[PDB]
Amino acid sequence: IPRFNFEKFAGANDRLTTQMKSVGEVMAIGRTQQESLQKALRGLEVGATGFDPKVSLDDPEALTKIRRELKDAGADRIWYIADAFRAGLSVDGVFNLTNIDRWFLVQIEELVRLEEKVAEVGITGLNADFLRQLKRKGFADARLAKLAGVREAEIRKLRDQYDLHPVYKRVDTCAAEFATDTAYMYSTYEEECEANPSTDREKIMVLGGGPNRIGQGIEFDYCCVHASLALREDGYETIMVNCNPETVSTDYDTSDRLYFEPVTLEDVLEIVRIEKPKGVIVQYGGQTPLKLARALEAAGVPVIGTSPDAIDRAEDRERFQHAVERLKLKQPANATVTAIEMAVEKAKEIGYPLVVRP
Amino acid sequence: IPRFNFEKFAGANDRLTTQMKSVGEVMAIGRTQQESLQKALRGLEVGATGFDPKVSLDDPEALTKIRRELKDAGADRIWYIADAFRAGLSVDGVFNLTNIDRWFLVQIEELVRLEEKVAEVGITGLNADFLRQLKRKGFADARLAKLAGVREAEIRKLRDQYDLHPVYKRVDTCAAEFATDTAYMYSTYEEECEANPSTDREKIMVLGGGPNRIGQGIEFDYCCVHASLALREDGYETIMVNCNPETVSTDYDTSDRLYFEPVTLEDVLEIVRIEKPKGVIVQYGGQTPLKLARALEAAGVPVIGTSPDAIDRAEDRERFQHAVERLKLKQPANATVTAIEMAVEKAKEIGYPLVVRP
Amino acid sequence: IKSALLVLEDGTQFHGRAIGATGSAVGEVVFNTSMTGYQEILTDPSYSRQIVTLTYPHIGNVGTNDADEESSQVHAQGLVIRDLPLIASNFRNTEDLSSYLKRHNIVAIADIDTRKLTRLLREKGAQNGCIIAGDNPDAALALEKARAFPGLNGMDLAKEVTTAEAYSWTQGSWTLTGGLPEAKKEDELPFHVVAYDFGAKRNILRMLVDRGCRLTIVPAQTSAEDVLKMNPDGIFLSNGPGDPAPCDYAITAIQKFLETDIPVFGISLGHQLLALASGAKTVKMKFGHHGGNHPVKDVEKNVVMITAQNHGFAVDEATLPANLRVTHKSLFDGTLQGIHRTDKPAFSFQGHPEASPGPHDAAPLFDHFIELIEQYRKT
Amino acid sequence: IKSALLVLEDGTQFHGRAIGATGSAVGEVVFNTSMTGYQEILTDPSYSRQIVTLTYPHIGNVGTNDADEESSQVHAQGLVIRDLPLIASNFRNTEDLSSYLKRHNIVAIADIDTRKLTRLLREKGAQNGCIIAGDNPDAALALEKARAFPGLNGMDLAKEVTTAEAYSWTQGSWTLTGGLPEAKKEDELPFHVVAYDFGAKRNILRMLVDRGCRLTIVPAQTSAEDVLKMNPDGIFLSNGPGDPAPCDYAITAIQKFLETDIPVFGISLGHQLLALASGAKTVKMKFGHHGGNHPVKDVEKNVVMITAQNHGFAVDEATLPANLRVTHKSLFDGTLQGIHRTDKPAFSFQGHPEASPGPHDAAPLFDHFIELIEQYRKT
Ligand SMILES: NC(=O)CC[C@H](N)C(=O)O
Ligand SMILES: NC(=O)CC[C@H](N)C(=O)O
Ligand SMILES: NC(=O)CC[C@H](N)C(=O)O
Ligand SMILES: NC(=O)CC[C@H](N)C(=O)O
Ligand SMILES: [Cl-]
Ligand SMILES: [Cl-]
Ligand SMILES: [K+]
Ligand SMILES: [K+]
Repeated sequence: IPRFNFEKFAGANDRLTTQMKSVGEVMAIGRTQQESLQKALRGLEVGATGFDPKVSLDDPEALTKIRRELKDAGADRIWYIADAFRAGLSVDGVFNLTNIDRWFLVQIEELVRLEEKVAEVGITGLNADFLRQLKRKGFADARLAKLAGVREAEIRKLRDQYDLHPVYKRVDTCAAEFATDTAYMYSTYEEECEANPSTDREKIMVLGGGPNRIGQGIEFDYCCVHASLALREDGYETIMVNCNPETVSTDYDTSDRLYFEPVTLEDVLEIVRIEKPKGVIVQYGGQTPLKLARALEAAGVPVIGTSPDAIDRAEDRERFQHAVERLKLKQPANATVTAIEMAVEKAKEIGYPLVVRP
Repeated sequence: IPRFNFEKFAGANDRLTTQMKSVGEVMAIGRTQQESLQKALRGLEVGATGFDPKVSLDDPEALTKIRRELKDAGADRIWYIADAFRAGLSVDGVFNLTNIDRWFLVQIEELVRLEEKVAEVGITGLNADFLRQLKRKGFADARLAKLAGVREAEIRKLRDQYDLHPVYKRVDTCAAEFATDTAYMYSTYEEECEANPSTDREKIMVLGGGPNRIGQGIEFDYCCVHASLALREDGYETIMVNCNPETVSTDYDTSDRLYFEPVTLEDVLEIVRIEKPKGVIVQYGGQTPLKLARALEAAGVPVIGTSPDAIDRAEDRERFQHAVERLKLKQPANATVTAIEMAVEKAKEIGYPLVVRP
Repeated sequence: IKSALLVLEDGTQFHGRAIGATGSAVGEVVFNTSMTGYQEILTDPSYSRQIVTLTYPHIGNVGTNDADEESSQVHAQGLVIRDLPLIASNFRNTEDLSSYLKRHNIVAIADIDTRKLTRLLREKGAQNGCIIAGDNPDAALALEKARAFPGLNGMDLAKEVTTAEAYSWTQGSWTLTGGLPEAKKEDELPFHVVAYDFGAKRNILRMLVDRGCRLTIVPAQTSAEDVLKMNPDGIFLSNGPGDPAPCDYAITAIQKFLETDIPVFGISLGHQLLALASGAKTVKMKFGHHGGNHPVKDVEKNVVMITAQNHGFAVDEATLPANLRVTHKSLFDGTLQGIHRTDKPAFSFQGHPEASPGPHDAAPLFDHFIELIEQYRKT
Repeated sequence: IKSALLVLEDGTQFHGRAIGATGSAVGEVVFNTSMTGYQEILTDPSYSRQIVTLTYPHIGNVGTNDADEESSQVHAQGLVIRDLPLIASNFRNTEDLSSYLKRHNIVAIADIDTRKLTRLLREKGAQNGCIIAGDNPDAALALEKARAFPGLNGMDLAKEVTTAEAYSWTQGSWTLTGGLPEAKKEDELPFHVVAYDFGAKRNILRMLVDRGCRLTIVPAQTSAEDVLKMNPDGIFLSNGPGDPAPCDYAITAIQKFLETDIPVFGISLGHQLLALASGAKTVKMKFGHHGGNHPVKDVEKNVVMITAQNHGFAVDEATLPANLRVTHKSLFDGTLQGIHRTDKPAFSFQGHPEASPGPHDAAPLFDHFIELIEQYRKT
């Protein structure tokens, strides 16, 4: 799936054409198209957990928007398609609008339908048999959560209960016709696990940033690789976790073990589960891993280097000002305004010109 | 199908609810639902020839209006339902909005799809087989004409060439389990004809007005009945043509032979074709039969009483002004304006107050 | 395109579409006027060797379901309809009509002028016919098959559909809310009825169970002696296909029962069978009675009932023994509809008190039969 | 919920969903790596008595059509896949895969860990197995049937798939534009080739005609003499099921043909027969070669081809008589892939030059056969 950055180009024409406008891309591996597709959506780093809705069901104008989005594709088109199904448009109609092959559309329609069931039955209806069905379709915890009106963790616990966990298969170029010594894997909800973690070495986990976007480039990926190269050289068993197809980080040669997965809490936790690393580095992949640090640590992940809290200390505008204060350092005059008129007053205080951060 | 008159009540809420707002109704009989429904539509006296579109296919805003019309029913909903299928809405989609049984919905959609084929193959693709299938589905020549992009007479020409005509079945209360001596019939595209017109008498046909509307009520029906009763008493074989279920005219006792049919040129020519009446009265059922007079006469129908042309003479503003003139009678000052400023000037001429007739 | 063809003995042809299994079907052709209940009708063993034409154009509107099966299979030889709906639309449906037919291997044809066919059968009387469904339907072959059909007159079909071995029946009627009940326990049924299976409809059995009878379904050929040995509270003669006439075994046995004081009640074929054993004669009707809107007068009370009819033969009222009193007549044609032995606890109805499908107006027929039973146990 | 289950000899189970016919299937379980060409594979006679497991998860994406049929029917004992797609989306599709399977009455299951099975077969070797599709698949029973299976080793399958009588083939290959061409008049085709149907794939025949050959398909057990009477331009030995070793009739025949000057060409099974006839030995592979990505080297030219493969037995390179030169070899495992008689106009290939499905990379092998014929006729 291509990654775009249209919000950074307000004046720009955001429709898709023959001239590229995407800034990056993500990749996913699935035992099925549905699984593969949903995995990619959740690894896209756009705040999606899968087929999250774009327009409301009670919106009178909704079919108009959806139609436009479908006829003249934008980067959101994939979401608008599921929305088309929810709103009662038919596979054929969507096809006439998008020209996307029905083979694909029907699968999305299925997903929307299951989605509907979930919603209806709530968490209660999430029996092991069903949940497992949903998992095999690529559904993310966080997605089911939303539907069922629960915390993503609730779904996760639920899985732990049913002992519902994915399995890892490997890439080998030959559909298993031949044995591999390489450790290039992807998660799926199947039977046999091919992970076979070593009990041997001390393992160090490196979390990549996913698809590149403006502000989150190769620079972070450069870092991640270097972590791998270094520690491995040092003798650690290095485990890379990334889903960016373009980079050196997703080259099987770069690490001992490579997990080509969505850099999400869910997916990572699953790997940690069986891997049980010595440490996990989340400070090199940019914003993606960073935003995960807190949750990971809480879930019991052995986060090495600068603590998540420490990180938060810096990042938090307030936690920071405090520290700056403490160190008796120079900071530009700031103020946290809630109302307009508040600002204008507070502004008069601080002094123009001003830097307005949301 | 109920008949409404919202156009006459500008400020009125035109949404259908528990309080009746209809001013009349039409009825139709067919060997199938599709046939039955389509016949009713073209006999509704609203200018419909079947499922005529209400919104254009290239209107980006179409789905929004369509959605509204389905969710909150007005008098036009039946037509919006086909437009929905035309626009890519599924049967389920339409069901969720209208709550009209799928059993009916799937039947409308089928008609649409067939309409799509006709549009596609044009009059050339209208072979005898396909055209028969169409007629069996209740399609009016007028509707087929429009899709094919030809005049209605062209479709009718075609039928005469294929010898594609309807047969008449009789109503008998008992699914043909017993014989009947009554002649209460309806057209359908089947095999056996039960018309069995007499060769015996001099026939007089009387055309009703279809469903009643404001300005076209019972008064006209009353006139229609009287004609039948009178000429029948005088010794003629009286034929009544109408499809208003509420009336005495569609009472099998009122005439020797009753054809409960749409009072259209198509429907009426077919009956004349086999009845070969002596005379046809078009002057007693109001606007409906009056508007047919010319076409009927030209198709070779023995219209009796005041001629089509004479009527025309009187209805036509121009021809009339001319007669009045000729007779040296008094008529209010009049003008035929085309533009605004033109009328201001002409108004000046004529004098205020003014009566502006579209 | 899926062709199908229906040809009558007289040469009349009807060209349509195949909606069921591929092949050929031959039998006597009939028309039923029931606007509802097609599944029940198709699963009526009484229709064995008959080709069923439905006068109501749209057949399959509600699809099908188990509870609507009047027997373990589709007995009709073929189905002839005007229109097969695009979809089944009913909460009760479990499989669409066409699918169901294919499942039961039934040759069926749609899209033909069933009204023309009906009017023909009415005017000219029953006729054997053959439906052929396949790639290229051979009209001359169909006409051959139809003309060769031996015909229903004098054909015993009851022995053809009956059960091989006797068995018990203790299951009651269906309910909207609960569906089809669990079979009762033997100790939960006061009476024990022995019912002759001449191709009995499930509803008859269920209804009897509804009234407190536990049943013992016996093969058509079962001797009176064997029955009598079971100590029946009552003896019931089920409905079924063909001519009642040639069913010697039944008549014989019935006569035996008629020597006793055991209450006997029969429905349709059973009515016929009863009348035969009583020395009355049975005739083959021109076209029969097939529908659910047939008025029957109870001549005693002078009340009318709307009934479900499904019969091609009738009891000649003009040959009725003095020991056989008339109890009901058709208001449609004046034909015999009910009789009671003036000297014995035995009575019968030409119609289907059990309906399914059809009006419930005649069910009280059952109550009388209970009466007799109660009284008989008194003694 | 329509269960289906697959049990292997070793007792390894696979729970799935039924996508084909109801019932059970038994045979040798194999895995094929083709990501396209499912229909063609299924209708490959060489798969008789074999249960086919496809590595590519989505099987049926393009539905089915007649033109992709390699024989008159589906020869594979059963079908094991990861996912059956909701729909078929191909302009060439005439019938969905599930329907198709049902039509051909094939027991097939989906939704199983096809990867786990593959690794098993690759690691442990082929295994007989059984599929059971039904209301409540019996594991034990499936295991029983599974273990009971006789085993392909030593099993002559060629005699089971061959044609009853002999016949003429004059049809060429498909074209996107033209589809399947009408059959060529006999006077059109330059050479006459006699081909032994050991369960010959249509494409081979078609590709021969394509090269100017009129064909006479002859029953497997056909005698050399009978053949030589036809005065063949060349003799062709098709592909086919089971062990080539038990095929006594053919071997003998071929040997006869080998005294002559007639050019001889065999493919796959035919290649094994030609090698036995020459004095070599065959062997049953651990799991064999089933896929369309197999690299084979023309050792003479030192070039590689991506070839279609379907074979579980092989010609042991080590037992090769000297009159038998090595032409090709597998780049995957080093196994024998082609030979040429040093003394006769006789050669064979282990892979499928006719492909279908798979790379056309090996087509030129045919050309050589032609060369032999053209030269023969020169004499
Ligand atoms: N997953 C693994 O550790 C692979 C083990 C072994 N080499 C195989 O190919 O099966
Ligand atoms: N249409 C008719 O004239 C029918 C005449 C005849 N009585 C019948 O009912 O068949
Ligand atoms: N419906 C029945 O039980 C039997 C009717 C009888 N077979 C007849 O055709 O007259
Ligand atoms: N495909 C063929 O022609 C050869 C197959 C052969 N029966 C084998 O398993 O080796
Ligand atoms: Cl017909
Ligand atoms: Cl499995
Ligand atoms: K027809
Ligand atoms: K499974």
